[PDB]
Amino acid sequence: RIVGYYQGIRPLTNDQAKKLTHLILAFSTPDSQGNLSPLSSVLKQALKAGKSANGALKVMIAIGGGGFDPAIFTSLASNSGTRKSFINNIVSYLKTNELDGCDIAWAFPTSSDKAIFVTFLRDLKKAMAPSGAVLSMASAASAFYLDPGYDLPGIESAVDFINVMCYDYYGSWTKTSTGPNSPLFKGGSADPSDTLNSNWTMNYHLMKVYNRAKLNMGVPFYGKSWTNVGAPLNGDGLWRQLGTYGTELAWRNMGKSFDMTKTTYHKTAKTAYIYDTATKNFLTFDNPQSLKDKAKYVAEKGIGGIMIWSIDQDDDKLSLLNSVSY
Ligand SMILES: CC(=O)N[C@@H]1[C@@H](O)[C@H](O[C@@H]2O[C@H](CO)[C@@H](O[C@@H]3O[C@H](CO)[C@@H](O[C@@H]4O[C@H](CO)[C@@H](O[C@@H]5O[C@H](CO)[C@@H](O)[C@H](O)[C@H]5NC(C)=O)[C@H](O)[C@H]4NC(C)=O)[C@H](O)[C@H]3NC(C)=O)[C@H](O)[C@H]2NC(C)=O)[C@@H](CO)O[C@H]1O
Ligand SMILES: *[C@@H]1O[C@H](CO)[C@@H](O[C@@H]2O[C@H](CO)[C@@H](O)[C@H](O)[C@H]2NC(C)=O)[C@H](O)[C@H]1NC(C)=O
Repeated sequence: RIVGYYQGIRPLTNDQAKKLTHLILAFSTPDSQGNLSPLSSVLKQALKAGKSANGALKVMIAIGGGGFDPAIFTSLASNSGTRKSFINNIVSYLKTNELDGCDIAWAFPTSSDKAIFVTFLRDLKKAMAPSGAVLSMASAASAFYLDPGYDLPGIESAVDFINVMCYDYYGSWTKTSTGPNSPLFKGGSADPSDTLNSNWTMNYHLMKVYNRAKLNMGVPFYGKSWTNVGAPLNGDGLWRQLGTYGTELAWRNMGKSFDMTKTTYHKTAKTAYIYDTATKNFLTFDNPQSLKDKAKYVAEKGIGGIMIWSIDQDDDKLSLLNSVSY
């Protein structure tokens, strides 16, 4: 599988559509009653572009998302009556909007949600099964969220695949140092963390699920910046004194603001970063090399596919998607 999430940053091109097996439009959100927000114009355009260019492509709607209040999912899913009506609305929405499935993006289920989340996904799949609509969900990357909220065997028993979000390992909340948004591995002896890497997150999933073919390893087409960054903490320039958080930058916008010839490729972590000694700017990101190393890992581990957040962040020449694709 090559599962591409899509945010409406720019049109979906005919070339992109052919490189995916699944296109996940993001997002629709439910209200407190379980009514889904209408599909936006930019997302509807991508549905049409995708199906026109690739008649095998499955176009799905992601429901929820990182900005969406998880207490609304709690409310809808915990009451058997509202669960039923929410599910019926989801299935009606797929029909009305000519969609092939849906992704539940609940950020994040708590310990009180763990069992009802599984019931919701099981009951949703039952309602979707006659039409063959594809069901997926997005899963977290650290034990902090995974252990309380995610019964991975129960989830697996309901869904067609699990989109594992192996990114956002460092970010605006980080107080200790710079670090990689999405490395493949722990970065050697200077790395202060054993777990903030894609390999740890995927291994956690591999030890819990029955069939690893049901997993997709998520990869980001964006990176993150800090400014006023200082010296390495322990001899390795990936982890540097802070500094002020910048923002999340799509790949397509990085090279206009950073000199990409200064890229450092961390050979142990398999991650790309730039520290600019003239400006003290820092950029952690994924590039063609990091994605090639990640695709190789997915194949080596027998993981069922690669998920991308998000394909519209790629440049006009599809540097990132072609690296995953080729
Ligand atoms: C207090 C403290 O220190 N606590 C930490 C705790 O923070 C650590 O965990 C980390 O927490 C953060 C914040 O909760 C997590 O960051 C979330 O993670 C979400 C899942 O990865 C992520 O959403 C998914 O990923 C996409 C990219 O981030 C999202 O895209 C964004 O969507 C927006 C609309 O919804 C849009 O406006 C944005 O432009 C867009 N961004 C980009 C770059 O495209 C997307 O919504 C979502 N996709 C899906 C399929 O659901 C959140 O965006 C991200 N939040 C922020 C604010 O950046 C982070 O994942 C946690 N890390 C780990 C490893 O689990 C915790 C562990 O270190 O420790 C505690 O101590
Ligand atoms: C990828 O992650 C796995 C699991 O965390 C690592 O394998 C572990 O390696 C440690 C030594 O560092 C062993 O003590 C464990 O027994 C291993 N666990 C499993 C489940 O195999 C693996 O080394 C990581 N790969 C890289 C390149 O860092």
